[PDB]
Amino acid sequence: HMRIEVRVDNGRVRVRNGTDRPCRVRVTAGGETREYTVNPGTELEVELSPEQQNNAEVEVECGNEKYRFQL
Amino acid sequence: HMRIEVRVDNGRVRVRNGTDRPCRVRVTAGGETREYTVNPGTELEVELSPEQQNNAEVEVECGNEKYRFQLG
Ligand SMILES: [Mg+2]
Repeated sequence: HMRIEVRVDNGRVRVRNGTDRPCRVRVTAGGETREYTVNPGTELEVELSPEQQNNAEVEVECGNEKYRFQL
Repeated sequence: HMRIEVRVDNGRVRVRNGTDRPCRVRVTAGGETREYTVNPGTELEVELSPEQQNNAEVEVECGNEKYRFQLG
């Protein structure tokens, strides 16, 4: 069972929820952090600046569990 | 609580197991697939080829749950 998928390819950040509850997504790039919400069975798409596509961090919080992906 | 942490930096892949059970890690880059077992509370460190540091996939299997992280 694929629960969480995170893909970063040329600026585009693709965080995907495969759980039964919504998850919070925090994207840290360029020294700033933004929070997003992706519902169950839904895929989130965020774009990165050209000067931050290779120095980003994606943090997904589902329930009380945290998953972090740093580039 | 941090369950899984994946870091890719200039070819160095780091996977930390924050769970209570061992997890299976599959690293695919440039058509080559390597698999590892990471014990709870431990961090796995792998090195990538210079031609595949910007194109890699890290797949973590913790029991029945699968987690995929993709660069590129
Ligand atoms: Mg194995």
